[PDB]
Amino acid sequence: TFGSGEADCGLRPLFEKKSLEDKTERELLESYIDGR
Amino acid sequence: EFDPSLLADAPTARDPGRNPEFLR
Amino acid sequence: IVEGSDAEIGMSPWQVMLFRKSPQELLCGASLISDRWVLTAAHCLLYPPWDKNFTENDLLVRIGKHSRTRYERNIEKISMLEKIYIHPRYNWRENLDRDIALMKLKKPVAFSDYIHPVCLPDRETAASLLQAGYKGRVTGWGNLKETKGQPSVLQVVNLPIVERPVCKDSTRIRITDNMFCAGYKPDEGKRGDACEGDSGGPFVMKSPFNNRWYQMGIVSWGEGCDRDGKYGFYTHVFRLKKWIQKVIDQFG
Ligand SMILES: *[C@@H]1O[C@H](CO)[C@@H](O)[C@H](O)[C@H]1NC(C)=O
Ligand code: NA
Repeated sequence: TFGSGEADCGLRPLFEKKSLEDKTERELLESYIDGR
Repeated sequence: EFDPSLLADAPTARDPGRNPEFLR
Repeated sequence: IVEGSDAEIGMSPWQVMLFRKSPQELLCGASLISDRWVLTAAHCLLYPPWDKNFTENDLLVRIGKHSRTRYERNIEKISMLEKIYIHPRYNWRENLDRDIALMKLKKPVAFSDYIHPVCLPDRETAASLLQAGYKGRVTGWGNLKETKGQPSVLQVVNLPIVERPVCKDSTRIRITDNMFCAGYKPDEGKRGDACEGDSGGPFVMKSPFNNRWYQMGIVSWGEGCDRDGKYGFYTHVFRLKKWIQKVIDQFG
């Protein structure tokens, strides 16, 4: 069902679930902080 | 299920998203 | 994707490849939003000016992929479609307004380290994240340059959301609040864009409040790819989220 996947949506098993960052996501977060 | 042996260097279809007729 | 880089394994586990059955061709991107539902651009499925109108039996959805060409034994899933749902107000004649469609899989897909759904934005995600200069991420197997230019593996590029007036002034087409635009400005060094075959894929953003990835956009349209002074246009998922929920409630 749609609802069943909702609780864990958007959290990647090989990244957020292991507390690891991908190679370019810091650019995204930096755009919130220093990009404007 | 779909038999994967039915599949490899398939072409990419021309995409109207980057050539929309409303521009011509 | 123009001026992107190779995606890491598992980096975009909601990425879906839309693949034509006959003749065999890469068509578009898409995204996995639950175990049975895939989101894409309407013009990937229906474009009357080119006599495009796919039925459910014409297409496959390939989930979990990295390589554009290899069948990824052990990881990839190829799913058949039960039904396609086009937004009823999709405006292909004028400006691709409401360029959005949903596809229901015949069987649920098993999640894995390589296959996992993206979140849809809620009201406060959209409020917080859709601001000029904030970057989102686009991924796909589309061509590497405006047109063989095909990538070996999934590509990724991060692109800033652009001011509404800059988007409006960049094109003579009437744009609507059901789209936003993203890309770098001319003469500023970095560039990049989605391109042919990346349509229908997701423009995602990572929330700093809860560290989830949300799909804010769908790759929709542009004038060629990576042109100075032009931007990519993306279907605004939150603005269309009532329709998405209505379809899934009524048919899921
Ligand atoms: C697309 O094809 C299906 C099957 O023939 C048909 O039901 C539908 O009316 C067609 N849609 C358009 C816009 O031509
Ligand atoms: Na540009």
